[PDB]
Amino acid sequence: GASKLRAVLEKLKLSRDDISTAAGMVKGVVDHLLLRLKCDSAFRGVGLLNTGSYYEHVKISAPNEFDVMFKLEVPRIQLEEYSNTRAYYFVKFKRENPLSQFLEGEILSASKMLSKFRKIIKEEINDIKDTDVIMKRPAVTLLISEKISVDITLALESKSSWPASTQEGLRIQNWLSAKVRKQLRLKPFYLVPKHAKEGNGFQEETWRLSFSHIEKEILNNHGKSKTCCENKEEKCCRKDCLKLMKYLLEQLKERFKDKKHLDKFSSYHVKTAFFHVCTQNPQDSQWDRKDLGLCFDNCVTYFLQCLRTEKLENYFIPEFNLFSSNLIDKRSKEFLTKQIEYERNNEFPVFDE
Ligand SMILES: Cc1ccc(-c2cc(C(=O)O)c3c(c2)ncn3CCc2ccccc2)c(Cl)c1
Ligand SMILES: [Zn+2]
Repeated sequence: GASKLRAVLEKLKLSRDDISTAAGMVKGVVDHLLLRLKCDSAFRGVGLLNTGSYYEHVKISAPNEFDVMFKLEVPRIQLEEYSNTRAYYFVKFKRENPLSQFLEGEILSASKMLSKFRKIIKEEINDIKDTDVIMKRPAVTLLISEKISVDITLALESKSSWPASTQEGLRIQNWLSAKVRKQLRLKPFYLVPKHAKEGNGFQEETWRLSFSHIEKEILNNHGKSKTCCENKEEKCCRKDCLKLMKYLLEQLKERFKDKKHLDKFSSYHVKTAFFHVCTQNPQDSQWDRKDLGLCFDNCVTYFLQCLRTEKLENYFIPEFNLFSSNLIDKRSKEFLTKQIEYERNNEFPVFDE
């Protein structure tokens, strides 16, 4: 039961120094790219966005896979929703500025910005032989010494009120309080470019709303009680359940690598499902450390439901379905449904030693 799960968590602790070292490699490469981008007139305002809950500038999204976000302070943004998608928007500037070279009419071109961003980085990773860095295809994906991959996301920062599509999102009122929800909604939001001809290209220059910076505000301040996990009397298992969900997905993706059925699923999906379960189970007494196995089952059952019903709401944008057929094909969701069901009904053989 829970003892198999606690053993998994104890084993995860053994790779803490591998992780810390890789995160240091990433940090060096990114600092170097940061000062070069700052030379460019378009990217003079670039900086690192703190999104990690463990390491500040670097978020780990899988073993030796790391995520980094470069933000661009961008004033006076005017948004126009693209074809009722709730998450994708055209970016204009309320009535010159450094980004003027990327305009196509009033509209800021995602693909032109991405193109110069990529070009500057690809040119720059050529030029330090202290580490070996190439570029794969997240604006850019790097590979460091053929082992550690870094996804680098460029994002516009907007200090305006959040778009109306988020009005019913971040549904934390009954768990973390309406006061906290108000404070978090005073923070900036971010727009990440979607190339006009990439993916199944819209043929438009649209940007997706991004709230990845909110994760650390909540994951490390996660209780109904303000002192949850700050003393020995208030120990919950929220963080451990999330770790186990991520590890479940990681291990399944590894086992199904022969035909890569699970390529489209990521830790973002797991995290989104996990925080929906936090909304559903707002009391700290529902996450008692002694109940690790039941709490994990709660999390897996909800993820399974999302898979079977092909529905996983964006935590911030309820009308945006992360599991829509536009984003993940039906056979992928049907396939993972079957595997998650098997693991849950058989006490997670994927965690066996
Ligand atoms: C309580 C809470 C707080 C934050 C998050 C959160 C948000 C985002 C986001 O909206 O950017 C995340 C993320 C985690 N992990 C990865 N991304 C990035 C997604 C993304 C964005 C744009 C294009 C493609 C993909 C969650 Cl689920 C819950
Ligand atoms: Zn806690």
